[PDB]
Amino acid sequence: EEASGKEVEKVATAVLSTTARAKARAKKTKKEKGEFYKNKYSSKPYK
Amino acid sequence: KAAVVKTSSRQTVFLPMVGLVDPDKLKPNDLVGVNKDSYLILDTLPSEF
Amino acid sequence: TRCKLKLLRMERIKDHLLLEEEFVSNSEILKPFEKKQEEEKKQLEEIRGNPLSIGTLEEIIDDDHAIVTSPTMPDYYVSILSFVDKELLEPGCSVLLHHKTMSIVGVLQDDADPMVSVMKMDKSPTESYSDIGGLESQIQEIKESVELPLTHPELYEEMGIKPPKGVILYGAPGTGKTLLAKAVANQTSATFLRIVGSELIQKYLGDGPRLCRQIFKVAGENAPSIVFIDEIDAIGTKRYDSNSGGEREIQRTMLELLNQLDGFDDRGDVKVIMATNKIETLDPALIRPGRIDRKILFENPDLSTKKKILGIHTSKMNLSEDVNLETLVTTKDDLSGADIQAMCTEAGLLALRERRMQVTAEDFKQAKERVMKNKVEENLEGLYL
Amino acid sequence: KSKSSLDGKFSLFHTAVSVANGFMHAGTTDNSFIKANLPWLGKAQNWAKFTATASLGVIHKGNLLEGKKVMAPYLPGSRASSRFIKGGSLYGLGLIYAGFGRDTTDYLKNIIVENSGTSGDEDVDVLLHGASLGIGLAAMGSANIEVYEALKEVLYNDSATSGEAAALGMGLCMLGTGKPEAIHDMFTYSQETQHGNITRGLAVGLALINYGRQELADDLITKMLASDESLLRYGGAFTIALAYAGTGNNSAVKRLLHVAVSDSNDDVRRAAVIALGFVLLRDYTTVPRIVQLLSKSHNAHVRCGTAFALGIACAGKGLQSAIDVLDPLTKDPVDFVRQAAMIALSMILIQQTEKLNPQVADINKNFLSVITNKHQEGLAKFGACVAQGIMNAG
Amino acid sequence: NDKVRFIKDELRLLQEPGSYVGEVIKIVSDKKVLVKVQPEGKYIVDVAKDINVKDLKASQRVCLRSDSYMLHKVLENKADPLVSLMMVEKVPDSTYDMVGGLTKQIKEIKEVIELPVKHPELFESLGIAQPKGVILYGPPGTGKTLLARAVAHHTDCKFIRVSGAELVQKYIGEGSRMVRELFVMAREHAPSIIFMDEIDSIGSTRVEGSGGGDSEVQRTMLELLNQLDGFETSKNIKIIMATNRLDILDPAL
Amino acid sequence: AAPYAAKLKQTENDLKDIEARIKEKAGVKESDTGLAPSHLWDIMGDRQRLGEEHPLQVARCTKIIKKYVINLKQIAKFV
Amino acid sequence: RHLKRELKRAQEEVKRIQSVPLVIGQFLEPIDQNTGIVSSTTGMSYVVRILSTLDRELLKPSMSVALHRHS
Amino acid sequence: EIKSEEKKGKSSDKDATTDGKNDDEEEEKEAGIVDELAYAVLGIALIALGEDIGKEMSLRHFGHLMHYGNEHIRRMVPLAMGIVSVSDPQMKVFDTLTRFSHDADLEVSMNSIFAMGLCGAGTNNARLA
Ligand SMILES: Nc1ncnc2c1ncn2[C@@H]1O[C@H](COP(=O)(O)OP(=O)(O)NP(=O)(O)O)[C@@H](O)[C@H]1O
Ligand SMILES: Nc1ncnc2c1ncn2[C@@H]1O[C@H](COP(=O)(O)OP(=O)(O)NP(=O)(O)O)[C@@H](O)[C@H]1O
Ligand SMILES: [Mg+2]
Ligand SMILES: [Mg+2]
Repeated sequence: EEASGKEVEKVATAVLSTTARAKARAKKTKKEKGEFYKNKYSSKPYK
Repeated sequence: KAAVVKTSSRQTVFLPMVGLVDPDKLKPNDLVGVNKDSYLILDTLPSEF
Repeated sequence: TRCKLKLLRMERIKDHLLLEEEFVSNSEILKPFEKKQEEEKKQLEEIRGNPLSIGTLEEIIDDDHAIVTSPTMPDYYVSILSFVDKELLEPGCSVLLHHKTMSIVGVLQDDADPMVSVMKMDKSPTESYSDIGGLESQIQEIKESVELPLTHPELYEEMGIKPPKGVILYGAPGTGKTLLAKAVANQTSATFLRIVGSELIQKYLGDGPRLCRQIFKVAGENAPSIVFIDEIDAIGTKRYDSNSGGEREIQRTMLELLNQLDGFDDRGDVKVIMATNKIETLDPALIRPGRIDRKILFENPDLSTKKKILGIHTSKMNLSEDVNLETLVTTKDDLSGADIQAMCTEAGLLALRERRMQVTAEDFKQAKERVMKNKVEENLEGLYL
Repeated sequence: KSKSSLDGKFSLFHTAVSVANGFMHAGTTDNSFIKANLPWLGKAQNWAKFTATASLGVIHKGNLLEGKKVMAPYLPGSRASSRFIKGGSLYGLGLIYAGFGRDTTDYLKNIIVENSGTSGDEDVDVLLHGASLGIGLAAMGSANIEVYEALKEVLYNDSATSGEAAALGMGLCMLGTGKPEAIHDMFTYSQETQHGNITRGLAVGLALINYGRQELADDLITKMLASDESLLRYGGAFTIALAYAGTGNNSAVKRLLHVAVSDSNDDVRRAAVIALGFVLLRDYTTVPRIVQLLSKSHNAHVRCGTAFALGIACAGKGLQSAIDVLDPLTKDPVDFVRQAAMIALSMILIQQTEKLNPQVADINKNFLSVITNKHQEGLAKFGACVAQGIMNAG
Repeated sequence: NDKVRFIKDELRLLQEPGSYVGEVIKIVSDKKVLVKVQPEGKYIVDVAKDINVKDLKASQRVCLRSDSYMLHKVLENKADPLVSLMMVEKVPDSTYDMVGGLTKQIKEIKEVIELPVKHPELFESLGIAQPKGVILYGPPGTGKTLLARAVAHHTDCKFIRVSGAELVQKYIGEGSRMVRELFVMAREHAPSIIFMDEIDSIGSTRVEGSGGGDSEVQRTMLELLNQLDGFETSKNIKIIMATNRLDILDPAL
Repeated sequence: AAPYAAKLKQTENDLKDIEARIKEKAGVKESDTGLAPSHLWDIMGDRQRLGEEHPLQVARCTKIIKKYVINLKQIAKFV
Repeated sequence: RHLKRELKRAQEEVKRIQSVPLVIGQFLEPIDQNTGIVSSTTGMSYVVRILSTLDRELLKPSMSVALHRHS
Repeated sequence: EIKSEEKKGKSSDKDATTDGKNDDEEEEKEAGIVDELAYAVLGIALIALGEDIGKEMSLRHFGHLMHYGNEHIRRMVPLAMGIVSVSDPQMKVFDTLTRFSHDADLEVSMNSIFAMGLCGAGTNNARLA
């Protein structure tokens, strides 16, 4: 992704994570209330 | 020949007496001009009381 | 009871909500700077930079120049450069200077100083009125002079007489003078500044009058107002060093208070209350008599006064209710309410020695005799002839 | 990344993006970069603009036929807007045409004779610098004496910056010949020249020409090390490396270490570590155990050459031992020692799969965080752009 | 190899001229802090980049650079004259049986001192609230001094002798207000027994007079024990006074 | 009773949090004057800043001598 | 052997700094074993490096002390 | 004309924020009178960071928070508020504020006349103001 693609991605999550909890919580509650590193390459053929 | 000045800069400096300024003219508690960088008795000043 | 709970439930939906709103609103989509800030910011930095020397503003000359003093000893004929307008500045304020070239780059400090901290009190005092028991009449004299003109000047106008201004509280330790002042002020709900006199006097030269002038400025803005200057008696005619000095700095601070008392603005709507031993401790000079008007001589508690004051104290000592309020009064020798404070302390002191597990009727009675005995012992028999 | 973080008006930044990208798209023509980074491109000035035209030739390496064609508007005659374009295209041609055809050498040879007078005009100094690197590249291993003579005339003119380019260019053309007449003239001239860039150029050229020259460079090595100039000693050090390449020699190795300990100057100490990596290129096993000591050296320069030497030795298959020495160096405060460690690291693990080795992952993500920090110097980020560019280039 | 680095490195550190020491008075809304540089005047000067304004608190003593005065590191231990005084005085080793006899006084003193510190709640419950202090007086040579130090061992607090006027101190600022400032320093350095020895025989003329700036500085300290009530509510600062005679002592006591 | 008794304990932790977050509001933003029609002032300000005619020390004449003896406020004497 | 000569020369350098000219100050209290705070003759409070291998047993009791002038 | 649609959207939203608090504290429990007073001041600040424009609309309704809710305290807290709202744009905030301020006059309203006339003297920014 390199540095550019990362920076957008990261800020992008952060907005949505805060924004979900900031509204989802208040509505919902009252809705209701009322390895083989060493593993070489498998000996199987591959194309 | 030698002069003890107590400056208005609040420092005390033992300076070679300038030979141009006479030993006679000078006396204890004469008011005097003094060069601003290097401290030497530059000239003499009318005294103030 | 129930009502308290209600307030807690409301807080737990208010603060939780608030925290989250802030994050989303200030930044994210909306943006915290939203372009305009970014512009101001770039300019501000240029003009500035660290360090920045805090200053004191002596006078403004309308011509975009000012006369300032810094930490360093010589004064400066400086230029005002942008930011705070001349109007929005007040002389006597602490101001922001840029260090390389000293120009007024703003203000944010506003007499950032512990003195300001102590003086300001925007709410009304902790003491509500005639919780204090006895000297009723006395406290209903301080109310005639202070409180009554702020609440209604109408009555004074109609008589054809200036409202009284000022009271001077004087007399004796033990009468809870200081307390009465707080009491009267609370009813008024006057903005009640309060200061210790010891702060206004200090060794350093010329800081004293700055501070003193400021008290008077703050008070007039927030009129109707009471200024309570506590321990004016401190300053007195104490003179640090009797070789020389104490006849320079001290004298200058006293002067300033008086010059502003009547002032260049009419502050008849600023009452003053001075708590003091006597005016004879001070060099007398309290200017304008009718401008300090009525003076209040505290008598010490008498027989009826100390009943009420007693009643508070005995409720703290466990099981002293057994001994009738009246008969406690009778059996002891006439004494001041202060000496009740000494007596009440004596009861607990005796309970501690005994390892009296719970305070009893027997302790409170024993307490009287030892307390009375202390006072007689301390007295010196010179023999009435 | 390049456009967003790294600023194009600032020259040092622009060089780092141009070099990293040149490699990214290398070995096939690409105009994708020009288009994407077009506003960015207009910002360029001075030597940032020379590098901007020469970048094109790194990209356009291979596809030989269409190599000349794309460079057509930038050549002199067809360009005289900017001398940095005129000059950096000729360097640019020589990249494509490195070691390939001799039809190209011919063209460049004409341009040298035209300007071997006064390089005193301002345009001419820049032009002729690129021409001189250019023709050396194009003629690599030809052993064309015609080329060599042409770049002598630039030297003797004592052209300000083109003197260096010319001196290098001789040794690249006549690569590994050890022609003695060439050796004699260079060595002697380097004393006369008082200006250091020209001097550095000739020191390093003396080493190039004695490539694989073995024990017949022995005459040269004694003089250069004994030369009182630090400059000739610096190039002395790489004489040994290039001649005595491949098979470790015990003589060669003792000599290199001895010089590094004894000879106080700081460039010179640097030259011996980089130099050792050449002699022991195919026997890089015991190499970290040697250079273990040399990491700890106070000198900032010695730590730099330590980072690179390891790079160079194990530039092939990845070796885990080297990665360990190189981790402290990355976090050493001196800026360029940081830059060295990053470059060195990506060479070792060239084109190893990230899944195959977990370490590959962590190392990239460190380069990206550096650029994100503005707290890390101009240089440190310069290092980082370039280094990533190696990892996934072409 | 490692040793030579260290020697060289120290040399490189020393190079930096100055380097100072202030105290953060407050935090301001542009992300700067108002520092009182302790010998010099006040300066408003930014935080270091590394530490945020949330970390800092009011009255945090800080170190400072001198080439920009930007803050260096927070001081691990508060710079105050009081600290040094403790060092010298040392941990009490004296105990009750060092002094035999005067038996009455020995028993008695445990009640007055030991309990308000260890059990403030118990001392209050049986009795009421807590003292304003204790004044020791009697024949010189009683060994009143030896008694104060003995109790202090068992209490286990920092017994800081401050003998005399603090006009003797002249390290920074005037020594006058350092008297007053005692409250502040005792609070920070609790648990503390401030053993204020001062006979108050500096002049009978000012004991009986209205004159006397020594009397004024003394007075401002006494008031702090009853305005701030830092020592009273959470007792761990005992204000132990000692005068040779009860009758040469200032009458505000 | 008991479900709201334990809210009292909870609230205070939350009040604490609001107090530290105050500083967060205030940010790095200017709270100083310098906007509105006085933002026009700062472009000009820059140019006047480079100009050197200020600060100047305040001194005062103590004797006119047919030059002048000034006495500075640091107590330094100069003709 | 090469590093022995550097080491030796490294100590010599520190001796020049240690040498005259010097200025007297007064060591106050520690802030830390190896960094302390001092007051000069000029009333200025300097937070200063405690150079390696120096007195410690007595250094911490307020005691008179020397400070290199330029450092 | 297209414009009108946006503008409305905003202005009502601003008003409704303040209204829901007003409907709560006044109709329901006296406990909430203190909770909404404590919440209100921190809520101006949020809106000020988020919009310059949002601040001005909220300020007017804010002085009306006082009169409609009927706070416990008609003495101290309005006066404090009003000092701040001299600096800010709008002075229609003052007209709503005053109907709460009436109290037992020449205490609160002795302060009032003293404040307004001083600040008008202070900076004549507008005749309208
Ligand atoms: N009517 C009264 N008001 C208040 N306290 C009173 C009254 N009458 C008696 N007292 C007693 O006086 C005590 C407090 O007085 P105190 O605060 O020591 O004095 P002061 O007159 O302000 N003196 P100073 O110690 O010089 O500031 C109360 O706790 C009571 O025991
Ligand atoms: N009870 C004791 N037993 C033995 N020696 C004692 C005793 N009390 C005092 N001394 C000695 O007498 C000396 C003088 O007494 P000192 O310690 O000055 O007492 P103090 O009563 O606290 N004085 P002051 O504070 O001047 O009124 C001590 O240094 C001891 O050597
Ligand atoms: Mg009192
Ligand atoms: Mg003693």
